[PDB]
Amino acid sequence: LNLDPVQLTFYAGPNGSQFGFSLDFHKDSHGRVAIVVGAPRTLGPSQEETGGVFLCPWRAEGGQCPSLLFDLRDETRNVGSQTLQTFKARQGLGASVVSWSDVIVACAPWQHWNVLEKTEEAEKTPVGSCFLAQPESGRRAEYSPCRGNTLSRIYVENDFSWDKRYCEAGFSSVVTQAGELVLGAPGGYYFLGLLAQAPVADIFSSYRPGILLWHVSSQSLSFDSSNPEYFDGYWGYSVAVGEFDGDLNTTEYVVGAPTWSWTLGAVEILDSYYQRLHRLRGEQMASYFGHSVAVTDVNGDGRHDLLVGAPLYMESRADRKLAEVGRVYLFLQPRGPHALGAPSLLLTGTQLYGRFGSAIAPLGDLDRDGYNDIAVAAPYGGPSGRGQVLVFLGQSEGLRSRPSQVLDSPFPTGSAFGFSLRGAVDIDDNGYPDLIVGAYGANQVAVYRAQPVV
Amino acid sequence: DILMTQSPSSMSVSLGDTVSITCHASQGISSNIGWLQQKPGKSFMGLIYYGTNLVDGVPSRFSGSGSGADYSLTISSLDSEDFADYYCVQYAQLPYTFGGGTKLEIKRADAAPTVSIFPPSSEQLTSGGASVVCFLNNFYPKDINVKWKIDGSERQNGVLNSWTDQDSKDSTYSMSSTLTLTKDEYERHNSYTCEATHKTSTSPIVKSFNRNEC
Amino acid sequence: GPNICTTRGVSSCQQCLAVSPMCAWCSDEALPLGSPRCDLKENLLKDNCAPESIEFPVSEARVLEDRPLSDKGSGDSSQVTQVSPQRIALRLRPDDSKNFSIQVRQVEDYPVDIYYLMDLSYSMKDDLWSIQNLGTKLATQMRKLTSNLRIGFGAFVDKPVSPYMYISPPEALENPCYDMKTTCLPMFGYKHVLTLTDQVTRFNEEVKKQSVSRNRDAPEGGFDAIMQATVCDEKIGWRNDASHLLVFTTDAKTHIALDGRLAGIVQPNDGQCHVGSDNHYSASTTMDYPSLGLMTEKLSQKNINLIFAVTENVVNLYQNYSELIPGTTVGVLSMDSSNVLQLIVDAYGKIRSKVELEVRDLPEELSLSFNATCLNNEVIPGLKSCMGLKIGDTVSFSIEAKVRGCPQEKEKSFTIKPVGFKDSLIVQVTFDCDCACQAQAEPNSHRCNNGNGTFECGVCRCGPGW
Amino acid sequence: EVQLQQSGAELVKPGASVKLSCTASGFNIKDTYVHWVKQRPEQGLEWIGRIDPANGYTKYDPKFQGKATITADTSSNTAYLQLSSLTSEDTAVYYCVRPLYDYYAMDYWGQGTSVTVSSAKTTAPSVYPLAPVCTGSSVTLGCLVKGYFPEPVTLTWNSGSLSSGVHTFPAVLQSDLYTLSSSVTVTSSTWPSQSITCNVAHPASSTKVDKKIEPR
Ligand SMILES: *[C@@H]1O[C@H](CO)[C@@H](O[C@@H]2O[C@H](CO)[C@@H](O[C@@H]3O[C@H](CO[C@H]4O[C@H](CO)[C@@H](O)[C@H](O)[C@@H]4O)[C@@H](O)[C@H](O[C@H]4O[C@H](CO)[C@@H](O)[C@H](O)[C@@H]4O)[C@@H]3O)[C@H](O)[C@H]2NC(C)=O)[C@H](O)[C@H]1NC(C)=O
Ligand SMILES: *[C@@H]1O[C@H](CO)[C@@H](O[C@@H]2O[C@H](CO)[C@@H](O)[C@H](O)[C@H]2NC(C)=O)[C@H](O)[C@H]1NC(C)=O
Ligand SMILES: *[C@@H]1O[C@H](CO)[C@@H](O)[C@H](O)[C@H]1NC(C)=O
Ligand SMILES: [Ca+2]
Ligand SMILES: [Ca+2]
Ligand SMILES: [Ca+2]
Ligand SMILES: [Ca+2]
Ligand SMILES: [Ca+2]
Ligand SMILES: [Ca+2]
Ligand SMILES: [Mg+2]
Repeated sequence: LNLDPVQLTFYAGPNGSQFGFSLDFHKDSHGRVAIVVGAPRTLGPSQEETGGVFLCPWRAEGGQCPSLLFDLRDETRNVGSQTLQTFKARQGLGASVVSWSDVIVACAPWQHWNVLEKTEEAEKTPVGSCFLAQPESGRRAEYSPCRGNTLSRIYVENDFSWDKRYCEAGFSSVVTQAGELVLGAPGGYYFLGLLAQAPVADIFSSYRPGILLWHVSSQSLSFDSSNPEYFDGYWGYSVAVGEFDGDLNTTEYVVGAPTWSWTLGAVEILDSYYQRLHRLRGEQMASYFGHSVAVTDVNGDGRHDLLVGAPLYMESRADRKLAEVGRVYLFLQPRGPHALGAPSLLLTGTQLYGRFGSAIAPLGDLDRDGYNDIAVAAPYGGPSGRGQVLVFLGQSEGLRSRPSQVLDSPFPTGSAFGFSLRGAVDIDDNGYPDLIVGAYGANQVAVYRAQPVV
Repeated sequence: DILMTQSPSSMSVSLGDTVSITCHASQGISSNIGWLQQKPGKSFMGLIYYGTNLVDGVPSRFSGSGSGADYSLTISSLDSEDFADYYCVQYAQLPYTFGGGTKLEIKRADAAPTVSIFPPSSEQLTSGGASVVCFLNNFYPKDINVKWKIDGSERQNGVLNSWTDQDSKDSTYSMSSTLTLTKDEYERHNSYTCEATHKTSTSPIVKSFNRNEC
Repeated sequence: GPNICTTRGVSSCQQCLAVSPMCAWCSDEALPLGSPRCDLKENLLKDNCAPESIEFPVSEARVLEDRPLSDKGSGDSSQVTQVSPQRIALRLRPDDSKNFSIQVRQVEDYPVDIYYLMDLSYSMKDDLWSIQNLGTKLATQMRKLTSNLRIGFGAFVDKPVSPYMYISPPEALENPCYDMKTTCLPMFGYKHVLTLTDQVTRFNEEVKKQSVSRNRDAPEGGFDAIMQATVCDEKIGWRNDASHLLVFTTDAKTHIALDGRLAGIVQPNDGQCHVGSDNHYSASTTMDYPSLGLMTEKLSQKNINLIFAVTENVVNLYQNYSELIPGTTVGVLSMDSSNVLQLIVDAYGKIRSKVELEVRDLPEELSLSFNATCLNNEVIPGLKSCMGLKIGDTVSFSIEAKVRGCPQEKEKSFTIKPVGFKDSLIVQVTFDCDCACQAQAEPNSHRCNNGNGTFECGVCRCGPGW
Repeated sequence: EVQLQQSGAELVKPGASVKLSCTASGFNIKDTYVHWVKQRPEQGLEWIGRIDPANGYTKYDPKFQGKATITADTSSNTAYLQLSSLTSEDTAVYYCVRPLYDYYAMDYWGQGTSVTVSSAKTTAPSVYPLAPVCTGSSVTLGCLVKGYFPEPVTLTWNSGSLSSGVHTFPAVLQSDLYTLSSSVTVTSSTWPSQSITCNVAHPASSTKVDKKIEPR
C-alpha cells in the first residue's frame, strides 16, 4: 500500500556484472543497516568472470558501492599423494547472498573442483562454495561441504551413490536465528538435491586458508534416495526456515524441489534431522512449483504460514487454451499437530510470460495494521513486460486477493526487475519497513521506502 | 618414501628459553607437515598442522614455520610441561613418514656418578648363577660409558644395562649395569671391576672387589 | 392491435428499427393525423403507405466466394480448397440473428512434411542403427497416403556446458566416451542435419553418418531442439501448403524452462531462430530451455504437429506434457526405435481425424452458436468440432450469428478457420441500423419549428445541439 | 570431547594374530580417516595405514602389506588393526590417529595399546639382595629381580616406607624373561643397625617375596 514509488534510491554495479542478482539487508554490530548485493558476473583478476559482492551503505541518493573482497584466485594443494584443485572462473560468486548477525555469507554455486591422483581424477565438477565475511573485523572463512577426494572409478564401482560432485552448494542459502547456515545444493546426489547445514561459528573456527578439504564436524547433510520421484528434482533450488511443529526449540526447514516427481514440483517441510514433516505437491507439471518459498505469519495468529511460487503456471482460458502467467500458493498453518491443507489462497499472474511468483518477499507489517504483508515479483510482467512487483496485505483470513500496490520497473526492458526481493527491514529508521528490489539485467538495485499511509 | 631428518636429537635447555627444533624433508612437502608432543610415559598430542596452524587447545608459545623442505617448531619461554619428546610428520605423500624425534631435557651443573659395586648373593650362587651389579647414580650430563673387567681384562658378553629417565626433582640420570656369569665361570676369576667414563673426570671412576676376600 | 413497434412511441426511423427486427418505418409525406409511423410492414401498406417509402431491412447471408471442395490435395502449388464457402457477406439489423453454413474436408493426397528430430545421447546408439533405411521404408508407406512427401532430420543431446557435459580431462571434450572403451562425438545441443526433401535416400545416407554423443544427466535438451526446428522455417524447410509433422524421439525425461540455472543460464528463451550456417544451435549455452507456453505458441504459429515418440518408461510423462500442449500426439517407441515407422503413420492418421473450428476477430457484440454434422448426416447441437474422421471425409456446421444492439462501426469482419488448416471462411458483416432516408435529410428546415430542427424520414428531429 | 579409546595391553605368542580396537568417543568414527601408527623405542614412529570407516577403503605402507589389516565397524563406532604371523619385531605400542580439521592431518591420538610377542610362560621372579663389599659415610644397597614374565613388577622398600633416595630401573628383556634392579642410598649410621627389606610383588604369578638385606 504505502511504499513510495516517486522518490526511489538506486544503487548500481559494473556493466555486465549482474549486480542485483541476489541481495539482503545487513546490520552491523551497531544496528546500522546496509545492503549486501551479489553480482555473479563481476570480472575477476584475469579479466574473467568470477562474480563479486558489494556492501552498500544506506544513502537516499544511492550510487556506487564498495566491494566486499574475497579471494578470487584458483588454489592447488598437493597432499596425500593427490592434487586438490579449485576453479573460480565463472563460479558465480554472489549468486546468493545472505546476512546474519554481523556476518555475510556469499555463495559461488558454480565453483568447480577436481582431485588428481596419477592418471585418474575425481572429475572437474561444480561442487559450489560459500564465502563468509565479518566486514568489521576483516575475518574470512569458506564452507564447501560437497568437495571430496574420491576418484571417478570408485563412484562407478559404487553405482554413483552419495555423489556430491555436482552439488552447487550455495545455490540457495538461509541462516537460522541461532546461526546455522543451511545451503541448498540442487545438483546433490546426482541431481536429486541436498541440503548442507553447519553453525556459522564452527565454519569460521574450522577454516584455515590453503587446506581446501577440511572437517566441519557439527555439519549435517541430507540423504541420497532410491525413489525415482526425487530424481532430477533439484531439491534445494530454494530454501527457507520457520516454525511448523509447535516446538519452539526446534527449527524446521522448508525446501523447494521444483522438478520433483517428473516435473510436478514440490515443497517439503522437515525437521533439522531432515525427516519430512509435510509435503506440498505441485498443481501442474513444469510450473516450477517450489521455485521460491517464503515464510511469514500473514494472518496474525502467531503461526508461520508458507507461500510457494510456481512462476511458469499456465492458467486456463477460453476455448481450452492455456496461458503461462505464474501462480503463488498460500498455505496457512493450522492450530496444533495437523497437516497443512489445501491452499487457503491462489494468487495468479495476468501478463503472459510475466513469471508472477518468481520471488516472494515477506515485508513485515508495511501498513502497520497488525498483519504481515508480502511482495510478489513478476520480473517480465506488467503491461509493458518490463517487470512488476505486487504488494498483498495480510488479514485475519490470510491475504487480500488483490494487490494493494503495484511497483512498475523503472528500468529498461530485460532488467529482470523483481528477480530478487527483500523486505521487512527499516533501512532509514522511519518506523516503517522497506523493500529492496534487484534488477540484475540493468545491474542495479532499487530501494523503495515505506512512508505513512495516505 | 620421503625421509624426514629431525634435529637435534636432544637438547639440554632451561625454563624461559626460546628453542627451535628443525625438520628437513628429502623433497619439498609444501607445508604438509605436523608437529607432535609426547610427554614422558604418556601418549601423543598434536601441536601443529599444515606447517603453521595451532591445534585447538595448544598455547601460542608454540609456533611452526618453514616452507619447501625445511620446517621449524619454536617454543618461546619453556614451561615445566614442555620438557618432552617432539616429532615432525609429513603427509605430502603416502606413506606418511616421521622424524626421529627430539627430547627436551633439563639443563644443570655437571655432577659425577656415585658408583657402587655388588657381588652375587648367596641365594643366586647356590641356584647356579652369578650376577655382578654396578650402580652409577645421580650424574649429569647423561652421556656415560661403563666397562666391565674380569681379572683386569675387559668383558663385553653377558652385560645388561638400564638407564632411568631424568629424575623429577634433581634432574640427574642413573644407570644400572649387570654382568651375569655362570657360577662355575664366576669362580675361575678373582677380580671384578666396573669403570665409569664421564666428562666430569678425565680418568675413569674404577670400583672393584675380590672374590672370597672381604 | 397495438404491437411492440407502435406502443414504444418512437421519435425517429432509427429508433424504430432498433425496437425489433420485424418493425418497419413509413417516410410518406401525406400520412394521416395520428397514424403510427413505426408498425409491421403489413400494417403500413394496409394504411396506404407508398411502396417506395417503407424502410424495412431484412437480415441476410449471401455467399461471395464459393469454390467447390477439392477431391485431391495434389496438383498446383498450391490452390487446393478444403473450406467452403470461403467468403460470405452478412447484413444484420439490430438485435437480429442470421444463420449460415460451412463445409470442411480432410482432403485426400495432401502434402506432408516429416522432420525427424532424434535424441542422440548414448542410449540411442542402437536406435540409429534401426532407422538407417527408415527414409525409404517410410516413403513406401506414406506413398499410399500422399504423392508429395518431404522428410528431414535433426539431432539433439543437451546443452554442451557443465554439469551436463563432462569437462575433464581434455580428452573428454573431444571424446566424451573416453573412459568407456569407445569413441563418440563431442557434445552438441541441437544440430540440423537434413532440410526437408523429397529425395528420401538422402535421409538414409545422412542417418548412416550420424553418431551419438554422451552427457551426464538423464533429462535431455530436446525442447531447445523442438523450438529451433519450429522457428527456423527456411532452414528446416517447412512448406506452406502441407501437413507439418515434427517427430520427436527420446527414451528419457526432458529439461524444461528454469532448469538452465544449474548451468548458470538465466536468460529466458527468446523464441527466435539461432541456427546459422554451421547448422548448430548457437544459443544452447547462453539461453534457457523454452517453456511449454512458448513452445505451444510457436508450434501453433508455424502450424506444426508435434509427435512425442517415446519409450514406455516415459510415456506417462509425455502424455501429461501432451495435455498441456494441445494438438500434440503420443506414440510408444520401442527401445531400439524399430516400430517408429508405424508410429508415424498412425500419428499422421490421428492428426487428420479431427476438424475443430476456431473463430478469429469476433466482434464483442456478435455471438455465434454451432451445430455439427459428422459421421452420418447426424446433427450434434452446441458443438464446433468433429472427431474420428478418415482422410477424404467431409463435415459441415450450421452457424448462427446474433448481434446485440447495434455497434458504432457498421462494417466489421471475422474468420472461421479449422485448426491447422490453410483455408478459412471470412465473414464480412454489415450492420444495417440506418434508414436510406437519413442520407437525404433536410437540416435547418422551414418545416421544423422555423429552422431549429432537421426534417428526416417524414418527422422533425431536434438539431445539434439542443 | 573427541577421544580415541584403545583396547588394553595384549600379550600373545609368536605366530598368532591379535586384533587391536580403537573406539571413538564424542564423535562418529565415520567422520574422518582413522590411521594406525607403530612406535618402538629404537626404530621410532611408523605409519601402518589408514581407513575411511564410511566406506572401508584402506591404504597401507607396503612394509605392512600382509601383516596389517585395518577394518572398521560404524555400528560399534570402532576401528581395528589385525596383525598376523607375529614376531619379536612386532612388539611395539600401537596408536590410532585422526585429524582435527585438515582431511590429511594427524592431530588426535588414542592412548596406545602395548603389544608383546613372546613364548615365555608366566614365570615368577628371583629376588636377590645386594649388600656392599667390606667404608664411607654414605651407603648404598640394592635388589635384583631376575627372570620374570610378564611385566610389570611393583618394587618397594620396607612396604613403601623408604621412598627418598631410591632408584628403580626400567626392566630389560634378556632371552625371553625380564630383569629389573633397584638401588637405595642412606647414611651409614642407619644400616645395618636399622632393618631394610626389598619388597617385590609380581601380580601375574601371584607371588610377593620379601627379602631382607643382610651384610657380609
Ligand atoms: C501423469 O498424470 C497422471 C494424472 O494426473 C498421474 O497419475 C495420477 O497420480 C496421482 C499421484 O500419484 C494419483 O493420485 C492418487 O489418487 C488415488 C485415488 O484415486 C485413484 O485411485 C487409483 C489408484 O490407487 C486410480 O487407479 C484411480 O484412477 C483413482 O482415481 C489416491 O489413492 C492417492 O492418494 C494417496 O497419495 C496421495 C499423494 O499423491 C496422498 O495425498 C494421499 O493421502 C494418499 O496417500 C492419490 O491422490 C492418481 O491415481 C493418478 N491419476 C490417474 C488418473 O491415474 C501420473 O502420475 C502422471 N505421470 C507422470 C509421469 O507425470
Ligand atoms: C441447432 O439445432 C437446434 C436444435 O437443437 C436449433 O434450435 C431450434 O431452432 C429452431 C429453429 O426453427 C426453433 O424452432 C427451436 O425452438 C430451437 N430450439 C432450441 C433453441 O432449443 C438451432 O436453431 C440450431 N442452431 C444452429 C446454429 O443451426
Ligand atoms: C438456416 O437454417 C434453415 C433451417 O433452420 C435452413 O433451411 C437454411 O438453409 C439455413 N440458411 C443458410 C443461409 O444456411
Ligand atoms: Ca519447531
Ligand atoms: Ca498464520
Ligand atoms: Ca499489514
Ligand atoms: Ca523505512
Ligand atoms: Ca535404445
Ligand atoms: Ca542430459
Ligand atoms: Mg540420454
